[PDB]
Amino acid sequence: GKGDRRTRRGKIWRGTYGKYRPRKK
Amino acid sequence: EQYYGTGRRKEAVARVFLRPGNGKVTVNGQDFNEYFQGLVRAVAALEPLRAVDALGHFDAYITVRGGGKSGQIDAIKLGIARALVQYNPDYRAKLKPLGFLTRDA
Amino acid sequence: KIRIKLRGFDHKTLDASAQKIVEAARRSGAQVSGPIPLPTRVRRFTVIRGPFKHKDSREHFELRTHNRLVDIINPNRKTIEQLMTLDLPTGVEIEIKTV
Amino acid sequence: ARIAGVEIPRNKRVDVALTYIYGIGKARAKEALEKTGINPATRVKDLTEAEVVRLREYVENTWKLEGELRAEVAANIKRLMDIGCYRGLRHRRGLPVRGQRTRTNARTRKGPRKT
Amino acid sequence: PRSLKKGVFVDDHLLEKVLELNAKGEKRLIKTWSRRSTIVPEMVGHTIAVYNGKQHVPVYITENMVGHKLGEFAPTRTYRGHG
Amino acid sequence: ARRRRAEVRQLQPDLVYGDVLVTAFINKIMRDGKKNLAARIFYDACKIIQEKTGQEPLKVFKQAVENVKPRMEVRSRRVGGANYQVPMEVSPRRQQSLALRWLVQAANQRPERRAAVRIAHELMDAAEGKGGAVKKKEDVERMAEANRAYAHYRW
Amino acid sequence: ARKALIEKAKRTPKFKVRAYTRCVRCGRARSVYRFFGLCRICLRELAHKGQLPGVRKASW
RNA sequence: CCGGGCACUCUAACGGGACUGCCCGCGAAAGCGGGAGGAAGGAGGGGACGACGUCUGGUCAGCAUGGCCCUUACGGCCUGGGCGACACACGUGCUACAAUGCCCACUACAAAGCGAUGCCACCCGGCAACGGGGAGCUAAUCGCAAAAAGGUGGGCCCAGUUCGGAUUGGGGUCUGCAACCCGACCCCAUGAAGCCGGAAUCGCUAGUAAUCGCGGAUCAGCCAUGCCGCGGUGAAUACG
Ligand SMILES: [Zn+2]
Repeated sequence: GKGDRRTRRGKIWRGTYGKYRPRKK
Repeated sequence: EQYYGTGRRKEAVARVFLRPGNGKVTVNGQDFNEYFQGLVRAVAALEPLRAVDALGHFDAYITVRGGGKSGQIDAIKLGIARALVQYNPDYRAKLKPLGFLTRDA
Repeated sequence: KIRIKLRGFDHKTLDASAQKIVEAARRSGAQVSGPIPLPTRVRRFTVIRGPFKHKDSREHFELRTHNRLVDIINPNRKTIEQLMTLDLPTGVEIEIKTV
Repeated sequence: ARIAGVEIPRNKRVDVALTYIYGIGKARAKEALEKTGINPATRVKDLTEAEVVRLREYVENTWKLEGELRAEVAANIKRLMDIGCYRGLRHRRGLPVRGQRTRTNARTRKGPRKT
Repeated sequence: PRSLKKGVFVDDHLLEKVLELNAKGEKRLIKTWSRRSTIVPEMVGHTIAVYNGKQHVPVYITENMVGHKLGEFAPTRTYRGHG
Repeated sequence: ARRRRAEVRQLQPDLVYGDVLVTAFINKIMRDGKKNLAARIFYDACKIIQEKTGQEPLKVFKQAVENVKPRMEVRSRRVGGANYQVPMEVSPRRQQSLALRWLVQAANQRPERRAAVRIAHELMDAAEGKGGAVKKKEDVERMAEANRAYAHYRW
Repeated sequence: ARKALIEKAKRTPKFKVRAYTRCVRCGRARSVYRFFGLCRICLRELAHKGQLPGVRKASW
């Protein structure tokens, strides 16, 4: 979650882009 | 010949042009049943025409900005009322008891 | 050809002086672009009422930088002679630039 | 099935069953399952033996697993200690190291309520 | 921390002093204020003195340290219990 | 509320039946702000009451809510420094509202896995008159008849 | 340490991240705004006398 | 996209317009019901504003101000820490624990703010933070800038279970000469714990309970889930 980086919720909370959360809708 | 209406509710401005035709309706260049896919209140905007039994006597061009979904459709029926009081304004004594020209605050 | 920008805060006298610049340009004859109003940039500042230990009860200020744009496409000779000596600054910054 | 010797995953849906091993999760499990190509939809009771052996030889020899990873974290904390570091000192007290606050909540490794 | 595109322990003062020391010998005490870096890869048995804000404490170097900084060995906290 | 009678409120009618007695039912099962889940789980129940029996989901719902609304209810009244509980005719505005309130709590106690089959079966249980909500109504109606002797401390 | 602090705060060198923002008339070490460079009390004082340009008591 | 009209949308200005007037009811009146008419009513919703007095509750450690006081100092100086400590009690912020939930593919949605001592188009190389260039902008034009919650399409399914996930291990980016006790990043590998929370506690009656991104100020760096705006979206509820 919001502290984890290998998920999506924490990626939204940290506002970063990565492998699990890329820019493709 | 042409009747313009405006509908505003919950930050969704509906600009409605209804013309005399067969009853066809278009939303922002696209159509009704595809832009309102799988939702349940699509007939809520058609209700002011069902009340006057104007089933297939009015075509409409729809351009709405802002909001989500329900503010858009409530603004649509508000515009239909605002324009159906324009064309044949006798629909006030049968419009006021059912409650259409009521901007919900 | 020439972009004339007005940078101010008070839209009251700002819009009034801009309308009078439009009127003076219409007095000069030829057409001039209408006063396209640029949006206002807001610089907000949240301060505290008390001078100590009060995390709540904030007040908030704002800075409204209003901008107006007029573009002249008909640079008549005395129009540009008039607009350099008839500059009345009511606390508004003016920028007259050619391209 | 009997993949990593002693640790044995089996019983209804091999895909989530492999997540149940220390060292394999959903991401690395989807990695190995997409590499072996077996669809996750079937259970573990309907599977061919060669696929199980290739699963064994793939995950057993590609990454660091159970024995070496547990011994590695043991050597890691032994490396944190005997150097006089804040991390090793903090592990010696048996308190969390990731900057948490002990005035109110560190009971997971602090143990029960000692009133 | 400091990435691997850049190198660890980039300090020119004490390193020049200890390279001048490793060629002659005698291994005496060395004072240091900068505990901002690492000391572990090539220095062993050397006696240093790092400041904890109050007093320069002495520190001897071992082998069991692979990548530990300097200042984590000498804390600045004086707890001595609370009750 | 002191002088004003707390002005009445009529809901927007339903989109599939055009009534309003189902609207508040959707609104109470609407948990934490999810009408998309509320109306769908209500419409799932209207679909279940096609295969469980061949009845209309409106006519079976009227029977589900007619029996559960009570006739009487007791209230604690202070008459001279003493609290005597007196039963009275519960208003129809409170009848349906407390009725659906009993329906949702009766459905949430059912041991079935999905909430759809939980609410659908309890609706026909209320229509037949054996559900937990009509059971709760039957506790109140027997409590009122037990306090029947309070026929001179009325208001 | 209220004059020495504002006097040493002007010394932006010696690793600028060790430098901090400060009020210039009051001297508060925290919550000083980067858009004005003054403490919140200094803003409350000055902008109410109309001495601060462009500001306005927002009301909407 | 362009001539072009620019009516309009827009962006300001600045007026008008709604106010218990109307009439019927009710009441001596006040007030209280009905409709009309509207974009808005019978204060539209709010913003600012906070009578005389109050605890003299707070601070000379925001600054002044009576005094006292140290000056080879309580001044300054530069170094390092520390202020970030823990066996801890408290509140106050945030997510979740899944199946109206989790990933995954394009498409579409604002509105607020900065910036030619900077915002930074755009590439190249890299998975990348970044670098090699650099365009445009003193700036509704250039730029920050993707809005997001969403939808649909697929993968799954109540399984610590694509949910959730500590922490350990090492490497790539950059800010400060210098980042350890104390900054932020990019990445792997593991994933703690939470499948749902005692005595208690208080919030709040229509755009709020929820709910989602986007900016701005203290920033060299970030500790910030701190703050303030800014828009998306909007249920019941109020009989007593
Ligand atoms: Zn100040």
